[PDB]
Amino acid sequence: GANRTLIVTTILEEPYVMYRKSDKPLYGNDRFEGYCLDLLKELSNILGFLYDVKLVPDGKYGAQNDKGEWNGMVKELIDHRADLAVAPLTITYVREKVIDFSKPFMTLGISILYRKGTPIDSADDLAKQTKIEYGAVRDGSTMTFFKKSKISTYEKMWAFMSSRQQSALVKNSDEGIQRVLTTDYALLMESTSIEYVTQRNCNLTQIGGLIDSKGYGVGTPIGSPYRDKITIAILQLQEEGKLHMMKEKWWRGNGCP
Ligand SMILES: CN[C@H]1[C@H]2O[C@@](C[C@H](N)C(=O)O)(C(=O)O)C[C@H]2OC[C@H]1O
Ligand SMILES: [Cl-]
Repeated sequence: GANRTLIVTTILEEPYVMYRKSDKPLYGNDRFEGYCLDLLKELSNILGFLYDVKLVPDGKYGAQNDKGEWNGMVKELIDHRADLAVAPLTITYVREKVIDFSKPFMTLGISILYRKGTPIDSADDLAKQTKIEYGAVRDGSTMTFFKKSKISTYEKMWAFMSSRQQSALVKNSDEGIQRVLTTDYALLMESTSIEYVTQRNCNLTQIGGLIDSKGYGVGTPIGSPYRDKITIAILQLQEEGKLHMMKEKWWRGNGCP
């Protein structure tokens, strides 16, 4: 009916969506905390809906496979299994063909996460060598950027990152970050996430600048009436200062000297 609970697809990703720590078992939406849960609470209040947070069944953001089919949160929306995707879901032209997005709630670009104190200063520096491995999270927009790029350097990088003996394309962010911390490996990832990670890991740094410029939006199925309503709500949250409050809350830290 009109007041049905909305199914919200999302994915574990620090600090957007995390398991809340508790001495006792937690259940339902209370299992989760993070920037996206705060955003979802605000949207639910403004737009007057109830919601059920469900982790994406395949643990993927979404890419089109060799059969031409989508996976991840994008597929959950296409197949109407979810009403909304509230996650750091990158707005891209290819995704806009199959799902709708609100206007962006946060901006980002791809860059490089690596350790401090090395001679590696740019993507070019990584691309021209083979000792240091590098890659990206599988089945997301960063992977797709490299896979589809026609820029010489990024074509070379794609060829390398998709052809290592131990796959350099990692399952999720946490796996990639651990690889940067424990082996000679650099992770291509989004600047939002790099800022979070580098503040919590003072031996790590961003290498170079941003190599593209994009936004995150709330995803909906094509034609959903919630898309425009969520755009309006995001504008309200921005004007009120609430997006700034949420960013400060979840990117809080002591800095790195
Ligand atoms: C939310 N940012 C993180 C995550 O973003 C993804 C997913 C992306 N935000 C998407 O919507 O596909 C990326 O491809 O960079 C996967 C994962 O990669 C590490 C880091 O960039
Ligand atoms: Cl971290």
